[PDB]
Amino acid sequence: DIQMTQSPSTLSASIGDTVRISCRASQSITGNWVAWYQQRPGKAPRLLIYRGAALLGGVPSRFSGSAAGTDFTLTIGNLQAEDFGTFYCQQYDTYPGTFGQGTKVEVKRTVAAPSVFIFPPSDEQLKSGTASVVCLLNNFYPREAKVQWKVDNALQSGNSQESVTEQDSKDSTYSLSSTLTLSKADYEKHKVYACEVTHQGLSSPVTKSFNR
Amino acid sequence: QIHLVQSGTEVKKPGSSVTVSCKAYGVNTFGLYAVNWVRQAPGQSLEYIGQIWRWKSSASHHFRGRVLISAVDLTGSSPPISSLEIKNLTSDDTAVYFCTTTSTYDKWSGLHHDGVMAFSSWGQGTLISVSAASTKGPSVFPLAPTAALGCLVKDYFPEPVTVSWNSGALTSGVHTFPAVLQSSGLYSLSSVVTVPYICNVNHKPSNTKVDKRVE
Amino acid sequence: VWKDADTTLFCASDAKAHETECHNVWATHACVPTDPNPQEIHLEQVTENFNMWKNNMVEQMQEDVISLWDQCLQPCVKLTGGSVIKQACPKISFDPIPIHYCTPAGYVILKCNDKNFNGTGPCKNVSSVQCTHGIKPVVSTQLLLNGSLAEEEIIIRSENLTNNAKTIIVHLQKSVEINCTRPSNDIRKAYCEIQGTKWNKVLKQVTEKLKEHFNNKTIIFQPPSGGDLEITMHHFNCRGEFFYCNTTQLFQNTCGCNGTITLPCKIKQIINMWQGTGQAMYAPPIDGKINCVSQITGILLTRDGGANNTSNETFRPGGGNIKDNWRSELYKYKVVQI
Amino acid sequence: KVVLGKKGDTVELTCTASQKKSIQFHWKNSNQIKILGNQGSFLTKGPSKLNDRADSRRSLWDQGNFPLIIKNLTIEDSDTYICEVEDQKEEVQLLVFGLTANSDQSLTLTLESPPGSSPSVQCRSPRGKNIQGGKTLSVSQLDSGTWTCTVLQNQKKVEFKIDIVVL
Ligand SMILES: *[C@@H]1O[C@H](CO)[C@@H](O[C@@H]2O[C@H](CO)[C@@H](O[C@@H]3O[C@H](CO[C@H]4O[C@H](CO[C@H]5O[C@H](CO)[C@@H](O)[C@H](O)[C@@H]5O[C@H]5O[C@H](CO)[C@@H](O)[C@H](O)[C@@H]5O)[C@@H](O)[C@H](O[C@H]5O[C@H](CO)[C@@H](O)[C@H](O)[C@@H]5O)[C@@H]4O)[C@@H](O)[C@H](O[C@H]4O[C@H](CO)[C@@H](O)[C@H](O)[C@@H]4O[C@H]4O[C@H](CO)[C@@H](O)[C@H](O)[C@@H]4O[C@H]4O[C@H](CO)[C@@H](O)[C@H](O)[C@@H]4O)[C@@H]3O)[C@H](O)[C@H]2NC(C)=O)[C@H](O)[C@H]1NC(C)=O
Ligand SMILES: *[C@@H]1O[C@H](CO)[C@@H](O[C@@H]2O[C@H](CO)[C@@H](O[C@@H]3O[C@H](CO[C@H]4O[C@H](CO)[C@@H](O)[C@H](O)[C@@H]4O)[C@@H](O)[C@H](O[C@H]4O[C@H](CO)[C@@H](O)[C@H](O)[C@@H]4O)[C@@H]3O)[C@H](O)[C@H]2NC(C)=O)[C@H](O)[C@H]1NC(C)=O
Ligand SMILES: *[C@@H]1O[C@H](CO)[C@@H](O[C@@H]2O[C@H](CO)[C@@H](O[C@@H]3O[C@H](CO)[C@@H](O)[C@H](O[C@H]4O[C@H](CO)[C@@H](O)[C@H](O)[C@@H]4O)[C@@H]3O)[C@H](O)[C@H]2NC(C)=O)[C@H](O)[C@H]1NC(C)=O
Ligand SMILES: *[C@@H]1O[C@H](CO)[C@@H](O[C@@H]2O[C@H](CO)[C@@H](O[C@@H]3O[C@H](CO[C@H]4O[C@H](CO)[C@@H](O)[C@H](O)[C@@H]4O)[C@@H](O)[C@H](O)[C@@H]3O)[C@H](O)[C@H]2NC(C)=O)[C@H](O)[C@H]1NC(C)=O
Ligand SMILES: *[C@@H]1O[C@H](CO)[C@@H](O[C@@H]2O[C@H](CO)[C@@H](O)[C@H](O)[C@H]2NC(C)=O)[C@H](O)[C@H]1NC(C)=O
Ligand SMILES: *[C@@H]1O[C@H](CO)[C@@H](O[C@@H]2O[C@H](CO)[C@@H](O)[C@H](O)[C@H]2NC(C)=O)[C@H](O)[C@H]1NC(C)=O
Ligand SMILES: *[C@@H]1O[C@H](CO)[C@@H](O)[C@H](O)[C@H]1NC(C)=O
Ligand SMILES: *[C@@H]1O[C@H](CO)[C@@H](O)[C@H](O)[C@H]1NC(C)=O
Ligand SMILES: *[C@@H]1O[C@H](CO)[C@@H](O)[C@H](O)[C@H]1NC(C)=O
Repeated sequence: DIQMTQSPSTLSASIGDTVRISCRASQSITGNWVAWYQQRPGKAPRLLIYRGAALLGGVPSRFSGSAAGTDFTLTIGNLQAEDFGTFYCQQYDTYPGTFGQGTKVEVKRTVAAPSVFIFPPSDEQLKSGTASVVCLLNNFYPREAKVQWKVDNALQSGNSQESVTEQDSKDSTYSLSSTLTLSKADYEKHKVYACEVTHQGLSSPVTKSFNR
Repeated sequence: QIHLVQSGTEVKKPGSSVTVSCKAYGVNTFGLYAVNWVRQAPGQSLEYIGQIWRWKSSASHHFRGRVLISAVDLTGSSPPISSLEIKNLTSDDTAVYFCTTTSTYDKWSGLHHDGVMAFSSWGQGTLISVSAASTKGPSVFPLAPTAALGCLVKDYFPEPVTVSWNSGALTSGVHTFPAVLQSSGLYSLSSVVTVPYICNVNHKPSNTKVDKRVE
Repeated sequence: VWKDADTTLFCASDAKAHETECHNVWATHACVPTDPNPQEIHLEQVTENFNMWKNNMVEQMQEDVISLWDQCLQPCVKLTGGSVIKQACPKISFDPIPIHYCTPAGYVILKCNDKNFNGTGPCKNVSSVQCTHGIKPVVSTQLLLNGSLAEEEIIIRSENLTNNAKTIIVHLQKSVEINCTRPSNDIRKAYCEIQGTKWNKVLKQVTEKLKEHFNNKTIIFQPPSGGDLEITMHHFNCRGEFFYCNTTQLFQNTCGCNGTITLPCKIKQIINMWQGTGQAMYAPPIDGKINCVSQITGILLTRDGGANNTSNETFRPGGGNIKDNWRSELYKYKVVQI
Repeated sequence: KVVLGKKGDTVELTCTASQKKSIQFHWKNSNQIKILGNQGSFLTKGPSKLNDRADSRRSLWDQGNFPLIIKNLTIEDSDTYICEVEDQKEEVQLLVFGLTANSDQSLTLTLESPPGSSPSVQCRSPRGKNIQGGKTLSVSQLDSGTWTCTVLQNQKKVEFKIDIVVL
């Protein structure tokens, strides 16, 4: 059972750039039976290259292949809007077909610090029997950011879930939510709730917080 | 040309069985077109389920006995049809399933390799949600305060929900985040708008048209 | 070792140089002698795909038969659109001979030997030959005459069974003899005799086969809803004369049917050309008995496809596309480049 | 693509193949019932209600054009017609109207229209008196001659004319 691992997990590229996306198999594939797909968000994946380097009919010539033993790579010249998305490599050398982790080719942009907003639980939710504290990071680059929920200056694990928007068509930025889900009781049993976000664009750890 | 049209969304409970079907319009015969089933869990990559080729059914060892892949050829009333059946459904089968097809006529085409191939034509995909949760409406709460303000859509099922602001009047600065599967098998999301106001939530499966103010 | 490829073929027959029959004449000038020691090599462990609807062989045969009918059956008065062309119209002896289609060097023909091969899909029994079998260039409509018989089952072949507009070839296993005659001493009046027993029997067997291709629906047979006489009637050339038989009786679910069926045939001088958009007039029919006894080896059908209800299905005869006639003989062949 | 036609008239629908040659084509209705196609160089007509009153110009088949002519239109002929030519699946919406007065006091012009229509009828009287309405136009006096009446559907106008009498 062959494993395909891609590199990198994600890369930032500009329009016109040449993107190199590699992929490696747990064993050698002599037949060069590897394919490259692209996937638009919410849409089915399109087949771009087959048998290592063979470019499928209807697909732009800017897509190129390279195949050598265990290491394969997709080369995309003169990159363009439609090219941005997630690319996958697949092996069909032996049963069964196996896919790679995927690679998110995303628009590079000037690094932008995040905008932090903290939201206490609404009163009607509190009366519903649950409390959800919501820390929000507005538009920022890169997506890569870490956010912790310190309650009474004490770290908290579990009971937390964050979510991310797709890159804005115009801002080419991301917006991220983080929600701490507690009971009403546990919310009354603690005094201060804090959201600490750490980002390369922040240059300083930010703690937006409240007490109630 | 070819257009693989798949069945509608299936929301089934654990342990049950689901059968989906792929209508391979534009396909002359599955004798020249192999059909491969590939699923994709939400936020995950693609995993090959199984296939039918030369009218011989097969599945990845990952799905032995749990999966049934069948297909009938072109008739006077309908195109070639393929079908995937899955028994003992779990929460780890909550993936979007794809019916894909590929021509195997040219034996020396790079597409295929003795039953193992790439996937040329892709269907629309069909989502199967496996959860013990019974369909439920969302509780909607206002998250009130350059400034940020948003509505919390919580504990709804199944997906999806459509959230608006000022009934579509406000479109800039708004970020409606994708639903998160809470630890309670229910879904929840939020929509935040940046302003220096109402939420419009529509969960069609629950018939709930909740519109709630914020301030 | 090989790939599918479109090259130019060459004919091969056993035509005799002294023969006056035009097919023989054309063949002696356009084609070579047959192989006296034809050899066929069975490709063991080889599975090859076939698509009888995309076979360039057919197209090339079409071109030969057109040229042959052009040299051999020149009309007295040819009317294409508005142009009127007068040329000699001598009565000739006209009995189709078998034509083998062969591949040049570097190429070879793959022959599917599967017993009930519908023409499209993989062939688990592939063979290799230098030429095809002897195919008579019989030009007909509604009924395929003097063709090859299916070994074991009635076979149903269509480019697209869903598309009602796509013709349905019916390959029979048992031939149904049709004895068409213009009596000696309306010179333009004739008839085709068919043993009602055999036809009814065969016709039931093809209903069953249609059922298995069309959802066990009820199979109804009808005369053609309309169009040219060449299409609405069983059209075929006998001794140079263009026959038109009325096949209304043959295509209806009436089965005292053990009777003999007598089809009303007419010999026409003025016809629509199948070769292309054009109309042709030939001289009045020859004197004396004119008898062609042919073997009905296939049927050309066309499903209505109302697509409104599953209560029933209706089939009518047609088949103006003569490439479907060659297709019905060439389905088991493909040309590949070594 | 939508076209209209008077009841009892002749309409010609366009089908143009990409190639300048005769390829198998076929005209079907919305219910997928064959109307008019070709086999080789021969013409064939489907079991449709227009088996007569349907023809084509074989002349243009070589040029790659396969017209569907429907002469002497009826109201029932109103339907969507499809020209399949191998890759092309062109579609066209045909609508047919027939305007009839109550007889050969008051007058009423009943516009015989197909279902799922949005009739828009305006009639210009002698002395240019204009009247608008739906499938029915009415008048209560008598002014009596070659009245002319246009119908509007999908931004396409079709002109009718009717003659009347007096006492
Ligand atoms: C031109 O000529 C050509 C040839 O001359 C001609 O080709 C022929 O095409 C037809 C199709 O039209 C072919 O017939 C079809 O064959 C299909 C496949 O059949 C094989 O595979 C199945 C399933 O295989 C799994 O199960 C068995 C256990 O018995 C295992 O042992 C197998 O290994 C396999 O399991 C593997 O795969 C699993 C997942 O896939 C894995 O989990 C597992 O680990 C393994 O990897 C077998 O059951 C079949 O065997 C049976 O028949 C043989 C005899 O041939 C017996 O020996 C054997 O004992 C079995 O009884 C076989 O091996 C069939 O799927 C297909 O059947 C459909 O059509 C018929 C009607 O004709 C229906 O009655 C039937 O129900 C099937 O319809 C289903 O699918 C349609 C469309 O999807 C649905 O609309 C319909 O509702 C129906 O679904 C129902 O059943 C589903 C369960 O099956 C269920 O999920 C649904 O919910 C629903 O209830 C059909 O028979 C034929 O073989 C070709 N001929 C040749 C010679 O190859 C071509 O058509 C011609 N073209 C034209 C235009 O004329
Ligand atoms: C044998 O004969 C049959 C005749 O039916 C052919 O079957 C048709 O095959 C074609 C294949 O393209 C089909 O045409 C496509 O239909 C699509 C939708 O089909 C159904 O679904 C919708 C609702 O979703 C219905 O409204 C509709 O009436 C149909 O019932 C269209 O969506 C397709 O257009 C889309 O596809 C292409 C991408 O391929 C896009 O570029 C277009 O923008 C558009 O999105 C297309 O029209 C047709 O539906 C089939 N059957 C019908 C009408 O009965 C077979 O093709 C033929 N066999 C072969 C080998 O061709
Ligand atoms: C379908 O196949 C059948 C046969 O299976 C075929 O019927 C055959 O017709 C031919 C020609 O009509 C017959 O052969 C002729 O028999 C007549 C008898 O009247 C002879 O006169 C003919 O020879 C004369 O002409 C020759 C010149 O070509 C001279 O050399 C010769 O001296 C004679 O003057 C000729 O032998 C044949 O017998 C029948 N076959 C059978 C079994 O009845 C039918 O025409 C085919 N139909 C189609 C559409 O292909
Ligand atoms: C081949 O010969 C056939 C007859 O052997 C021809 O069929 C005839 O075609 C004409 C065309 O006008 C039809 O005439 C019409 O008949 C109908 C009545 O049809 C219904 O009732 C009769 C009983 O009389 C019944 O037999 C039918 O099945 C129908 O149920 C009239 O309503 C019309 O006004 C008109 O007179 C003949 O009916 C039809 N004969 C038969 C037996 O169907 C055929 O046209 C010839 N083919 C060619 C190309 O010339
Ligand atoms: C083919 O059909 C013709 C036409 O029916 C048959 O001709 C008959 O031949 C016999 C002598 O053999 C005559 O007595 C008859 O008068 C002929 N009948 C007619 C109508 O011409 C001929 O027998 C048939 N051949 C067969 C069935 O093999
Ligand atoms: C158009 O076809 C209609 C068919 O209705 C013809 O109408 C018939 O015509 C005769 C008189 O010619 C009447 O006696 C019938 O009662 C009519 N039958 C029906 C069903 O209306 C009409 O003559 C044809 N008109 C043209 C211009 O061809
Ligand atoms: C269904 O799957 C589970 C594996 O988690 C297994 O324990 C169970 O036995 C399966 N059902 C049956 C009937 O075997
Ligand atoms: C396979 O082909 C050979 C000739 O190539 C023939 O003798 C044999 O009968 C065929 N077998 C079947 C099942 O058609
Ligand atoms: C219908 O056809 C199926 C298989 O095609 C067969 O099992 C069944 O017995 C048939 N039923 C009838 C009434 O012909």
